[PDB]
Amino acid sequence: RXLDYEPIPEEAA
Amino acid sequence: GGADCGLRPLFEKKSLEDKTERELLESYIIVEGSDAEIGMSPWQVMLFRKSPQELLCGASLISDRWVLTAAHCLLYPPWDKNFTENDLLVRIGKHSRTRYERNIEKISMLEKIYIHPRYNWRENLDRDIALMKLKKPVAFSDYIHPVCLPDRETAASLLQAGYKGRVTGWGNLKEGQPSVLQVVNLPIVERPVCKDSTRIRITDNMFCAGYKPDEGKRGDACEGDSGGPFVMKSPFNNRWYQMGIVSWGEGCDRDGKYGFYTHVFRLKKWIQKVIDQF
Repeated sequence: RXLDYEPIPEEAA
Repeated sequence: GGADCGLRPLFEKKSLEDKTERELLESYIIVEGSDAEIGMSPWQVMLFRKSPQELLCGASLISDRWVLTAAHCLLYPPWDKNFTENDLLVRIGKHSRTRYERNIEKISMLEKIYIHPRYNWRENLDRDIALMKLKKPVAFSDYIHPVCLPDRETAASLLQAGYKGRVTGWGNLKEGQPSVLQVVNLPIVERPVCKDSTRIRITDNMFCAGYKPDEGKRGDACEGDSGGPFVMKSPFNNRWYQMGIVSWGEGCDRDGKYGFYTHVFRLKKWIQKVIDQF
């Protein structure tokens, strides 16, 4: 190595 | 901010101790981790992607406008990765991995990214370090607070084989994903042992940590954790210092293998230089 999420509202981006 | 660095609002400031910090102090002379306490790592940052809304790496807050991370999180040609300021955003003050924490977390845009000029992605990730300047300063709170950068003497006394440090992150739990921030305390390992565990050429700008096969205990960082902080609590002034940055490893929690970390102090002059000019 080497390198489910709720969307972010438009309160930043 | 940096004069009140390393003192957590919910712990040191109130004279309260977290569940496992005694383990670190007793040694002074994320796979297999556990859920972090609220406000346990107020400098933990989430490097987030704007296009497919995704967690990329961990990072850390060193001041109101500067975030520290691993350079491989931003540039890694072997995998066709080369992110610019506008492809990313940082989420500070988080505990939940997937949830947008309304009224708690803060999101910032990047103004400028600085990758170490001698970062060696071609071979062994030598000088795996990068700084990110936030477009606007972040306000501190009970969940947002910077960690301290070590000085010569702190590095000297704390960076010793057997001394335990702490790694935190929202990465993979095995080589699925955690619901909240994970934490694991790991002992620093002797350089000869680090060298003898891999074919990769390790440099002075790295150190490895983890338990040896015979020690019984386990634990390691994993995908999703890189770029994150390896911190230690100074027994002299009670502040938390970032000694390393989760760099690379061969797999996660493999027997006989160790996680490698960027040696923050050895690259401190580069850090100061960047912040003193930009």
